[PDB]
Amino acid sequence: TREEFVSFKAHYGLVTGLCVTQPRFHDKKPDLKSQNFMLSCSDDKTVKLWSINVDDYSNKNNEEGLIRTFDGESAFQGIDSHRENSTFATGGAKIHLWDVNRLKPVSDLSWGADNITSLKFNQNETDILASTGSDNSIVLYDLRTNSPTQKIVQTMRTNAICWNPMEAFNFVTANEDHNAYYYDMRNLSRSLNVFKDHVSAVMDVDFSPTGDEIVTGSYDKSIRIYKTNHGHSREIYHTKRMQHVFQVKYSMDSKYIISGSDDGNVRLWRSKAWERSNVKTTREKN
Amino acid sequence: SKTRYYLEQCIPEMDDLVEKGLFTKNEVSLIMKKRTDFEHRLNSRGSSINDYIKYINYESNVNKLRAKRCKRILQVKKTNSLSDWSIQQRIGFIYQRGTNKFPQDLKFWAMYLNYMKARGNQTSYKKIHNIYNQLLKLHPTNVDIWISCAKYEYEVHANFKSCRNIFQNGLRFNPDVPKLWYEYVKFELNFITKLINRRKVMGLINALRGDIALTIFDVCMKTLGKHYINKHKGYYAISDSKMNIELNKETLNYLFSESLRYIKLFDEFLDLERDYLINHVLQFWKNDMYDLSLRKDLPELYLKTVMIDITLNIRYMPVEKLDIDQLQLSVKKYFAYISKLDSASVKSLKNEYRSYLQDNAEDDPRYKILDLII
Amino acid sequence: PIEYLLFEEPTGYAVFKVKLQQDDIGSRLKEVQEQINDFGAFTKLIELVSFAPFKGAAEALENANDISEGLVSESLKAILDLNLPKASSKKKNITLAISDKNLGPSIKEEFPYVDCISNELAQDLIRGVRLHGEKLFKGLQSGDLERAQLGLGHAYSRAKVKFSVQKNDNHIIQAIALLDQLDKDINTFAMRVKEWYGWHFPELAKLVPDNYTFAKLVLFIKDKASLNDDSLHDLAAGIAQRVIDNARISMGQDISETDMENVCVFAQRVASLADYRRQLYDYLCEKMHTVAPNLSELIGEVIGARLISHAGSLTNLSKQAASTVQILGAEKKNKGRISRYLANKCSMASRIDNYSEEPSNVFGSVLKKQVEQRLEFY
Amino acid sequence: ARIILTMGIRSKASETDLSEILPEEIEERVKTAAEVSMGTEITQTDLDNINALAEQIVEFAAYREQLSNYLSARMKAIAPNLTQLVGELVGARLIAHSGSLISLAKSPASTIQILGAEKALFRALKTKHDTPKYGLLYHASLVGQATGKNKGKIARVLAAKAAVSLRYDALAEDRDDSGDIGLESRAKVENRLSQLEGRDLRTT
Amino acid sequence: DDNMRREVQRDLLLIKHRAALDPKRHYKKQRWEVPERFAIGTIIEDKSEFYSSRMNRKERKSTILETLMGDEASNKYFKRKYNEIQEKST
Amino acid sequence: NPKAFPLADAALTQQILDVVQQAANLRQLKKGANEATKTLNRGISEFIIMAADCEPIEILLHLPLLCEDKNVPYVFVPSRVALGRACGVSRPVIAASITTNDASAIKTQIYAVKDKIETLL
Amino acid sequence: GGAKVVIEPHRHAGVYIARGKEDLLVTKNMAPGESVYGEKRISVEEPVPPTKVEYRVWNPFRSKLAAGIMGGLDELFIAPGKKVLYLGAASGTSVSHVSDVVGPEGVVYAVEFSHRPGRELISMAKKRPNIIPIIEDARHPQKYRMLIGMVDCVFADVAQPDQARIIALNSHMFLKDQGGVVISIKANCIDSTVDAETVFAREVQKLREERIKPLEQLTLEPYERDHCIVVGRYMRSGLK
RNA sequence: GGAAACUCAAAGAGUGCUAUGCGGAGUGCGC
Repeated sequence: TREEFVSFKAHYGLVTGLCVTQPRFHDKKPDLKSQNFMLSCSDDKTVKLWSINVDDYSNKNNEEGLIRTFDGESAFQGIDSHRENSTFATGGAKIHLWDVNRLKPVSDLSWGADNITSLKFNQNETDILASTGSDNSIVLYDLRTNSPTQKIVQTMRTNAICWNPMEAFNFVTANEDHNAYYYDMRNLSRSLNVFKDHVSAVMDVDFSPTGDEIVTGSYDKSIRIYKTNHGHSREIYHTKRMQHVFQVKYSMDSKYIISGSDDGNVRLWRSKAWERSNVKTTREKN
Repeated sequence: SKTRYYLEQCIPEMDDLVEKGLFTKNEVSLIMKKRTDFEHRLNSRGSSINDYIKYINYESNVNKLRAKRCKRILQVKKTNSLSDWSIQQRIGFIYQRGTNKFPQDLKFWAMYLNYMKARGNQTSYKKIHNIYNQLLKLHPTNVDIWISCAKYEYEVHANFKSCRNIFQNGLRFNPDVPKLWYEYVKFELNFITKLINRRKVMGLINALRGDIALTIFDVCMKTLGKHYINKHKGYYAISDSKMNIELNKETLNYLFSESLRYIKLFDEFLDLERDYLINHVLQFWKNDMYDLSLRKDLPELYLKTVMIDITLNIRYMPVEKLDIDQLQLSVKKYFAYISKLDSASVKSLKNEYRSYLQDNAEDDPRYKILDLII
Repeated sequence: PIEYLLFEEPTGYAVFKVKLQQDDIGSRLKEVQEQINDFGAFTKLIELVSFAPFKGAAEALENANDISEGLVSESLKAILDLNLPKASSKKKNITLAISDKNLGPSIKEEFPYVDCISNELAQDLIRGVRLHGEKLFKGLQSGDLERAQLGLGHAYSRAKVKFSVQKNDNHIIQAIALLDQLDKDINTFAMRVKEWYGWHFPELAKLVPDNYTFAKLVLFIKDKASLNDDSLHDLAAGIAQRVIDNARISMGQDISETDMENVCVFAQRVASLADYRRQLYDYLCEKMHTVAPNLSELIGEVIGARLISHAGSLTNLSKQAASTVQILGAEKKNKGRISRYLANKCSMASRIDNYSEEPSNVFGSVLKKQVEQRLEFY
Repeated sequence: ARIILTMGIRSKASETDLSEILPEEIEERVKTAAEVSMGTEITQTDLDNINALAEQIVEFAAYREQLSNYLSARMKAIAPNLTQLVGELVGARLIAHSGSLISLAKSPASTIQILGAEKALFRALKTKHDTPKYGLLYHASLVGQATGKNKGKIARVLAAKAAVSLRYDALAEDRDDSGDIGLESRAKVENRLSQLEGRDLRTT
Repeated sequence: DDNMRREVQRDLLLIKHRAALDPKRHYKKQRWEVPERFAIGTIIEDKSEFYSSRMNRKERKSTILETLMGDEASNKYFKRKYNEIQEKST
Repeated sequence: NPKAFPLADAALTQQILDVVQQAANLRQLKKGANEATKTLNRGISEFIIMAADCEPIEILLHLPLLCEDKNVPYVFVPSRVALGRACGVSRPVIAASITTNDASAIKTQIYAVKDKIETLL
Repeated sequence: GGAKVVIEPHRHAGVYIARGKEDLLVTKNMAPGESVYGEKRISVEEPVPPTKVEYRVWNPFRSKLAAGIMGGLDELFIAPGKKVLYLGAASGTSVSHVSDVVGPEGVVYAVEFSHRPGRELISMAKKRPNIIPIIEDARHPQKYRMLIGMVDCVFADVAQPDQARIIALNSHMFLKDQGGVVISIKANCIDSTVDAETVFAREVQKLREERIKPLEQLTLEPYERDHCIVVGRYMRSGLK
């Protein structure tokens, strides 16, 4: 319908990270179908795990916001969640791993004294994750050994990681030199593709869920969508009202591109910009 | 045009069927001509089931000619080519297309079913169960669907568990038709005599009486009365004296006519306690539903109930010497009923007279008892 | 993930499988909201897989009541557990698309292996299948939907409002508008019997003037051959004896006896019509004693039926004010103010025996005593 | 009236009818309309009252049919050549507009051509316009069988032969009650009609 | 058509000329050419409507032209205005 | 829900009776059942008041079927003699109706009473 | 009350003008030989054996649709082919005229919540075939979804201050696409505090946020104070 | 010069129309 379920004034300062969760408490069947949980870490040294009374099912007929709060001694910058066992991870002045059952960081994880600008879990081999620090550095962590496991330093600062849903050991870094880098994981010395055609800092990126077409949104007022095995722009989307587009993500059916800008608005786009989204008779399909 | 897709789907079987020497191209082009016309008439607009029927008939006939020239020219039963399964699998494909396009007519549904039964040597009840399932879902109300399904999977598979399941399902979907209740009781006594004589076979070579039929008869009478009284008085329950009483006695009339049908084709079963179950039927018919059929109104039904109560013990044959031994209960019942009824005394007397006239040196004491009854 | 939907129709329930899923993000687009108006591209979404009609119209009204109160009925239970596949433990919970969040939890309780969806997408393809309707079934039904919901609508309205079956002036208005007309035409036909039998008895018409006794004795004496008795003639009735003498002294008469039998059948036809009258009149005397007993006791059955006919209906007569109970002919200065008194008394009586659901007579009696004590000034 | 006289309450309609009253494809309409019927219910008292009116309508219809047979037999007794020629209903309507049989016997055949279209004739005189050509006589079978304006022509010749036969059996004193010259004039107008339906003004 | 147009050929022209039929109305301006499909017809009265706007039995003139001929005060207005028009036009 | 359903409690009864009294003194009130239904189908009726102890009750119960058709609010009060004293007249009235008038001095009190009785129903 | 008046077809099909000295507005009756409401009927005679057919006078002081008609609407959606969902059908005041301007072929699903006007409505409804009486509350169209199918115009004479939610829910459930919407708005029953066209602006904006595009409005001022007839169409796809 | 059709030709709009995708088994796994 293109409107919100609910909205909240979450934190005092900026919100710097938020994800969604299917939590598991040890004292509840967590009903992940009548209500829906997100969470967010922010600038005011707090992480908040939040409920949403969603209306998609009709199994029932109330506990709207802020089911619990986590408190950290320094600020926070990034969030993502291990997509099993309700363990999520935050980038702040140091990267902390914690689950939703205890109000303390279950692990410190950093290399040394450098903040963690973003991070992202994996979609498969979910125990592994990556992060990007303001040392212009990519650091991979493995939570089985509960340890960081390799770091590379690049020239300019990596804005945002996103893993591959299909390849599962390839990710994409978007950094501030004006190109995104399709890295491997097992051989981190050759960034096995470079998607080049931008003019300013590339703010985030994610894959299509079909795993072969990625989308970068950059600090110039334009997003663009890349094929995986080319390295140049398949297509450029821009409009006059969008400006300094910061967070672009790919909807879970590989059809729409959600672009949240800096002027406030969040927009929908098609991925294949010429196709249309109705069912087609087989002569049209052919 | 998907007709081109079907028409060049059918090319490789005729390719192999020509390159082995049973047809020539000068006539496989003719059958391709007629197949082209049939496919066009089929998936054109405004088509019909008769077009599907003629396509099925033509493909079965060219299948039979294929087998005929196979055993004539090649002198074998089959040539293990692609064709031998292909022609009947596309017959089944035509059947599937016709059921999807026209799920109305049970004639085409039924001959799909009959062809799959006759192929049932090779093919599967895994395939049969699916088409019975979707036919059952498209027609829940039609009772012959459930009856033919039960007849098939009890008179080939004999799976009494599934037959009980689908009869309970059919009565769940419509507990209104008398025929489904009737044939549920028919299957019940069928397998009850089957396993009585099965344990008789076990007893030869080496509890479960009609209480099930009693229970389903009782719920049959209750549900049938509820559904007749709801079939009448369509939208609004009419509230007066005489129309309310007439509707209750009309329901009782139709219900007890149905229990009379239950009795009169219940006595076909001889391998069970037929008299005890007919006694249970009359005992359930004794106490009434807001009408009191015996002493109050429906006196003709009370008279037929009394005559059935006498004849349920008087069920005998021409060789009636054991009836001459055990007709004391008959004379006692006729006396105790003539001592109750007023003009049904005359009716029951004439009825027992005609029944004894149907019953009639061994004729000599029988003539004595005949003068006693007269 | 919308695998099945349940559509509730006047003739019975239908359950559709969903072949292709509609698009979820672009659901407010023109090219998606037009494919639920194109039928040949709506059938690429939705396949009919079951349709159980209601057995009787009483069960149709019962299912309409149970859906309107959001309950599950037994035919609905039957079609749901026939069509919906049983799932495993919690993986792949099967999914209906129903039309209301109140029918949601009830079938969730009846089927814990079934999940119910009623969002914009569910209501979208629900209204698609409602729009196309009977074209989906391709004749697989016994019923036409507009006339079926006509009957179901009047039934559901009547059962919701508890509209009475006896409290009904529609008998009485056409009953009185029937009997005045047939009084007129039996007068016509008796005059025609009179002028026809004047060719056989030109003298009897002045001696026996009454219509019913006239026709009943015309059925008695066919030809002028009475000649002997007075007993049966007085039983049809001295005047008998004068008619007997004038049958042989009048003689200003033809015979036409070979086809006077049509006059014999015609006079008894007038007899049967005039005897259907007074038993219709007895019927509506009882019907005004049962429907509007205060009106029948205050003003009488004839003026009561004329009043509710001349007003149009009983409720219209009641909701009429006391001054607009003016009429012509009925309500039999010193007559004017007592006519006004009787007028607003009978309007009040009409209000009583209309809006009372099962009226009594005692208030009609006290109104009668009031108006007679009022006119007793004279 | 017969279907209410058989039926009574629409509740009974699912189990009692017979298709001599009406064709069989309408009986299923009657039973389906009985179960989807939006009507109320009534009692046995008003049911038998309208049942009595139903049989009243049936009896009056049967009386009307026997009166028509009565009229046929009696006009065949009165003016047998006339009803041999024209028809009993139209002959009775002509005598009804006439008065007595001799009172239209003393009439020109022009009047018997126009003895029904009175105000149309007189208004088509009044305004200087064109007269009608049928009168009441249009409902006779012969002028029905004629097609065109030759039906007006046969209306004229049937008026003439009707005047002949009419005053024959009016002022006869011993005629045979058989319609002999009425039948003769019928054959005359019939062969007249065929030999003017042979005519067609369009060429061949 | 032109078979009853003789009977109704006046009244549609005066309904076109309603603007001056009575000097107390001033119907709003429209031309109202004679339409292709129309039908005459009379009001019938509500049975509760009585003493108020029902016209009597011998008062029911069977044409609108005859009903307009009825009241001689209206015809008097017609007479005086046509007379002043005639003397001012001669 | 017996027959005269929207029956006012004590405080609302008293404020509608005092607005009845000042309406009657302002000559904005028409009293009695048939004058009430006459002004109801004239169309000038702001809300109507009916005394639900009348002899019997149907003589005014004809009025809901007109008033809820024509969308005016209707209240019952518990006493005819209370309504008569509040109308300022010697005999017990049972029905009363406030004629609509924009030249009234009681217009805001009328509207407050109307809002309270419409929330009552 | 006995004079003779000519008939003429209006712009909208189904409704007729009766031009006499004064000129009425009228409709062709479904049930001849009767007057339901208390209106005057004009009876004409069609000349085959001759028929006698009657026409009920539509009172614009008693039905807001007839107020809007002779106040002048550019188009309705009550055509003599269509089907009409009458929200808030009180009585046989206006629903009879909407019924017989629809005609013998199409249905008017009239709804109503109150019980006394409901029972006289069904007693009206037995005498003409094409209307369907509903005795449900209009706030829950789910509890009468069983029995109305895909109506192609809605009329709304409901007078309670959640009109926008009423018409939104009913039009989403039953009104077909590109279908008609006709609203009668009563400012004193929506809210008496603020003025009439302010609440008209509020309700027009609530319509076009419920994607009923409003084409036309009318104040109907010489007949009733402070109502507005808003005609719009359900766009549902491409509001722009 | 105006008017009949199954006279034909050419465009347009509306209503429809579905417009419409090795095998029996047996043998161990797949909850």
